[PDB]
Amino acid sequence: TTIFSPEGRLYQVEYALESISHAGTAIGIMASDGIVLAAERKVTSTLLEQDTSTEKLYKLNDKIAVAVAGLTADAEILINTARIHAQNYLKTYNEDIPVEILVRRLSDIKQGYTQHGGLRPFGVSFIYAGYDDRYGYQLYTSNPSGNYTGWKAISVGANTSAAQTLLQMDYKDDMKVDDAIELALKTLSKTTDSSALTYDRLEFATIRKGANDGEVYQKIFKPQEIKDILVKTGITKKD
Amino acid sequence: NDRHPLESTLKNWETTQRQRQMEQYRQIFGIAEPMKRTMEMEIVNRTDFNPLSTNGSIHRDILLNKECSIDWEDVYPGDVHSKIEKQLGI
Amino acid sequence: AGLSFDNYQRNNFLAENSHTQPKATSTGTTIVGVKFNNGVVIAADAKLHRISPKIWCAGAGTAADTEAVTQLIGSNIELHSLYTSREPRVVSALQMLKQHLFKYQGHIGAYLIVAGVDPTGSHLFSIHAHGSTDVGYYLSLGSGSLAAMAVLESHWKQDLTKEEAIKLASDAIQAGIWSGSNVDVCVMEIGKDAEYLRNYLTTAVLKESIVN
Amino acid sequence: MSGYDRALSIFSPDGHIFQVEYALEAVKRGTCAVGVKGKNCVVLGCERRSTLKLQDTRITPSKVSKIDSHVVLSFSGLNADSRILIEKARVEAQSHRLTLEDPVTVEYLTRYVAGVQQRYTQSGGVRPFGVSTLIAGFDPRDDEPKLYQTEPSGIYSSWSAQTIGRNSKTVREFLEKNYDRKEPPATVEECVKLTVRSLLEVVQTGAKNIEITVVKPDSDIVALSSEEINQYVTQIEQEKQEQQEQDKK
Amino acid sequence: MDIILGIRVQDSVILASSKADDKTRQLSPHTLMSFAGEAGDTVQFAEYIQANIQLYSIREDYELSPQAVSSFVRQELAKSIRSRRPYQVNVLIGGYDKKKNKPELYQIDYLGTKVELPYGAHGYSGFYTFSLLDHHYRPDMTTEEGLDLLKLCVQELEKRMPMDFKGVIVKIVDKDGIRQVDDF
Amino acid sequence: YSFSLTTFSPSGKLGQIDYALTAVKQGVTSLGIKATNGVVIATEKKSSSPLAMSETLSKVSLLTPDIGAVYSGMGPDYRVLVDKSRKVAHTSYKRIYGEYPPTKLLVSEVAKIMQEATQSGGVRPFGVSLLIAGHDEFNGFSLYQVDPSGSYFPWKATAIGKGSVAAKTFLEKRWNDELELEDAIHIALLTLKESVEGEFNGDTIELAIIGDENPDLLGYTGIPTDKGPRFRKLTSQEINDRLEAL
Amino acid sequence: SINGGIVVAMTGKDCVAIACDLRFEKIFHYGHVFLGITGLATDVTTLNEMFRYKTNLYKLKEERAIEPETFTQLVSSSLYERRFGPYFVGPVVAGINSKSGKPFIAGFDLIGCIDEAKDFIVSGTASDQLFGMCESLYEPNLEPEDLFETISQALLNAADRDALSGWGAVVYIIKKDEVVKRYLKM
Repeated sequence: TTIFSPEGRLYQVEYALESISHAGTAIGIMASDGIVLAAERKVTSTLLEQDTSTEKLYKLNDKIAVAVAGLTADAEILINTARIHAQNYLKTYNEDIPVEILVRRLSDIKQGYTQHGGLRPFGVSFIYAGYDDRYGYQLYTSNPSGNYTGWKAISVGANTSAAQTLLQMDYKDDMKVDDAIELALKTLSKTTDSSALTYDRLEFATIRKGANDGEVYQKIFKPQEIKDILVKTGITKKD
Repeated sequence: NDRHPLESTLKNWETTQRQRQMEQYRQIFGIAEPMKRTMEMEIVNRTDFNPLSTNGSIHRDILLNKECSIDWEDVYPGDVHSKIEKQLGI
Repeated sequence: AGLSFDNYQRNNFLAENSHTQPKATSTGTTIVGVKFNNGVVIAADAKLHRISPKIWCAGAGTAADTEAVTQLIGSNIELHSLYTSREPRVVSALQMLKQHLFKYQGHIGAYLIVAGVDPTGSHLFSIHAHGSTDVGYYLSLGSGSLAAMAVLESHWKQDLTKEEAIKLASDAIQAGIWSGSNVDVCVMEIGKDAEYLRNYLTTAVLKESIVN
Repeated sequence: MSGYDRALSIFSPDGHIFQVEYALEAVKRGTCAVGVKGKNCVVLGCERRSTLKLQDTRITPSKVSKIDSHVVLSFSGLNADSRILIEKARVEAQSHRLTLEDPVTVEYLTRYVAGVQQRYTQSGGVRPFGVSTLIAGFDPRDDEPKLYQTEPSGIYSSWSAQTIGRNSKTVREFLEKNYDRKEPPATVEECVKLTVRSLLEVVQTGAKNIEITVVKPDSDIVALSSEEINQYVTQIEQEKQEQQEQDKK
Repeated sequence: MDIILGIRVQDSVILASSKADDKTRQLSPHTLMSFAGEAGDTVQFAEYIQANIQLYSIREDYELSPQAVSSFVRQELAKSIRSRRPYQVNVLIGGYDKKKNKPELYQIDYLGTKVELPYGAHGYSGFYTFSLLDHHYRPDMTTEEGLDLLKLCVQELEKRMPMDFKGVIVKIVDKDGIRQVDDF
Repeated sequence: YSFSLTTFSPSGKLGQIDYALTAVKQGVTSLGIKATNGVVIATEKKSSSPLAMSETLSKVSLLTPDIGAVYSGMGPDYRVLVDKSRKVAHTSYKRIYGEYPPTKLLVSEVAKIMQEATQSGGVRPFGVSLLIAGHDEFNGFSLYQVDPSGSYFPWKATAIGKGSVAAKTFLEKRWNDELELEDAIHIALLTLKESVEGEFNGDTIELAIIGDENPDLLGYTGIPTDKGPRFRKLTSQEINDRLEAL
Repeated sequence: SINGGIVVAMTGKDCVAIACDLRFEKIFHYGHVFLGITGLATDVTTLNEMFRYKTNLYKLKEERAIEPETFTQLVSSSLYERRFGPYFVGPVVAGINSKSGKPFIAGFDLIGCIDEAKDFIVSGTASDQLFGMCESLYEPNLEPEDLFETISQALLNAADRDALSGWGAVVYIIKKDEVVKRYLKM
């Protein structure tokens, strides 16, 4: 009902934070030449359509992606608002939206749903990723409170604490995107509740530069490409 | 003026057609019928606020008899704090 | 919302100050109708439109407006057929089309001949752009309408069969002939699908770059 | 209105234990923010919590926020709220000039901010902001430094030095001993040195945690970098060794 | 009068605007607009543009590219005509793109027509400036050659229109941001 | 003003929606299966009296000529969503693109309507789970489930209502990635034969398919460009003929 | 900046083409669908912004690019929205069905009536000089190189032969899995 606890703390935000603390794990890592996003997906359903095109990971425009921990129903309302804002910026300025302007845009909407008592807050945590000329490769996180922070590597959702410790000891400022592929897969295999990692339990993506000077490219990996980085990395659930 | 003949008519069409309907129901059925219909619409409009959705409401289309009809206004449609401090008064 | 007047004043200065405003395409050519035995034929010389499987129109005046209203009302007729669980009546479409043409005061320049079969029988009507209506066993609109109506009256009789209605339709169209210029017809017959019948009658300096 | 004053035992009216008191509790839990005037500058300083090892410093927001070319705002309490509170003040100031051919006055940037905070107190089951702020700068065509504090209730006050957030008692105690209102720090360097001494007593580890912005007349706004505040911290720590070794026994 | 002239050079943009308020607004540390037209609507439109780019620059702690300010200016110019009979306005935007080290020049008409230029003019000119510019113009022209081309161009304008226009204000955008330069 | 409904319970749960999934769990079962060349959606019709004419209570509904829907839960909540879903398909997509929306775009729009009912004062969430099934030129055949939360899921097969856990276990046991539409019809008729509360015949059972185009059902000839409805609702005689092959 | 100008569009065996006047192309692309717009330059650029927006949102929402015929319905329904004060334009869509391989060209009046000629399309003022040239030079089922030849000679011949120093033409030749933009000068 958006009233303070006597400590000056918001009960609804704390309960929304309890909800996302169950909501599946996501890791993001910022290499010297690209960003990696990975998310672990609890497929307890055989008849759920794996090889559906998205669940945890989404495009916001041609150079920005997100991972979702939380309610996917809540996330998709924010994701569409961010997509509309990215194209409305591109229409106005003829230029691609800077990552800080969009990440904090979704952090200002999520704060409003925490102040007015007719609205429940959004049960979603986002690990944003992208490139722009103002900064370069940027990795941000945002949570049900409307707080947002810049990171070199971060986890959200379940098992955050184990994942942050594993990131901290292996992360290097000068590492390449293929080292961040390896690291994010290792971290998730060293954090997972499921017995071993496999291509349908895993959502993956990258924000590389490629060979051509003007390019930045956002491969949100199809299952067969994820099977290749799995067998190359030594996670290798292979015949 | 230089302004299109049809502009002021189509701007106010939705309001005008309901205002004209309520006056017919007052005349044919008495003051109780538009008093009932305006209070149903008040409960539906006033208890249905969500800063990110502007695409009408499902029960308002049932109340207004618009549940199986499209206008050009439904295919061609046209800040959360500014919405909050309008809904509550500033 | 709906059709906007954004550049109405912007284009009131462009035409005044010597840009030729692009020509809206118009179908001014003959359109006819035939309440023939146990059904109804309509024809025109791209020009015949569907409000539902059993209700069709021919349009004259602005081409985009005849398509646009028939597609808007076709949406409302489809939704009403889903809402009521009953085949859409020609009088319901006529009411919608005529009531929609009235809201727009003839600034939507569609002139329309409407025909169809429904659980009541076979019906034929025509609406002018200010939202006012005709009924008859045979109707015609467009520039050849004098000559077409002379041919329609000169040969119509009760119990006109399909073939004879299709002959009269085609002769009232060819009496409009001396864009457009050969017949499309649709035939609505009370037990049967609408039968639609199309056409019934080193040099220079090069540089190049690859793109996606 | 609190504690041991109780007639025939007691019972509560509509009164003190209220949403705004719990917003004041949120403000006290947010990092320490300080501001001191000088002869012809004002310096605002903040506590960063010590950044985590995987946090990205080059994109991390400067805690002290510029509202306009001559106005600076810092806060304690809820960050998300301060972001929503700075946006309103920034557009309010840009709109001021666009409609008044006049840059916003520091006192109008304090009455507006506390004013909007007061409306979220007044009614509606919309909560007050868990935020308290320092607003500092200069008016246009003047050389007088200004420094205001605002609180969740929408009360505001002018200070020649003040502190808000965590541990602010101990800082205000140090300022009352080291800030003389007759002879304030006569130079920017001394003003910055006083804020670094003031913060050094309350910050977690050292030069990492302090960050300062200096405002001067005629829109000369200037954030100090880590390397510049490291030479202030080092100079103050040199003088501590010098004072200790200048013991006479 | 209300003339605007433009002579962008290898490492600057030179905006010349008629002497009377300048009718040319500093949008940022490295962007000028000049504008001409119906004196009420253009002055107020320029202040609306300036307040929106100042708000962006404060909100970001960042510069806005000469492109992005220009497309914002065209989009707001077009959006202001969607309920209005077109007001006489022309905009000449010159700025320095500090992420690519290029000076840039743009012209926007009352209809909202962006064109990216070597050189430009409006308000009180015919083919006499455009012929004089096209004969002498070069991609690598220096700022001193540009000021001389602008002096030739103002002299051609003066010779054809001997009434008193009280000279013109010249302003330069380069690596060092806006410089007001004295010329006669 | 202490005004919302579906607020968070201290364990991180939404509460009212949980009670809305108990209303869904009490309905007559419905189910759906996706095959290689078509899809099937099916349910039972429960009579309030044997004097009721259940040719009037359709449970399986056409959303667009290539998309079908069925429910479990409160039928009144389902009559109101289906008519908004039909209006949405025409107004948002057909009237801009001259073609009907896919079965992922219409499912998103239905789910957006159910999400708005959770995040409101004044309104309870819906008491229905919807199965939406269909075809599109680039996605191909698809089946989705939508719940009172506004969460939507793509499924190979699913069931909802009273018999849903035994139905979902039979659907896992019988589904394979090479089924055809006549096979999926047999599996769906077998699954309702276990979940049926009343009598089992062509009059009590609702069954629809999205399969091949049927140019007969377009009701007008002359336009091959228009292929004709993929969605077909099985006639009571076909259901009784297939129920003779059972 | 030059108002008006001409666009021409043409079909070949599994290929399309879009010629246009230079001396800012009239011809935009949104993935494999190309849009040549003639008319007022402000409306050409406002429509580019508007279709870029709508088609980026389409690609995001629908997980695939907008096909030539779908883009035809989108441009006509968007142009129709502006009914009382339209875009002063002649749009010419083109593109090869990515799932069929059939050539597509269509063009529209200012409120969106669809032409769908199977041979060739023209737009701009003084169209009917080029309409005669294009009807004279066209033949069905060309190869891509002859298709380039017929559209480029149409542009050259109907060109103002008095001002050929002010000339310049862009010809996009569009194929199933390949697009070549030839700039062409005299």
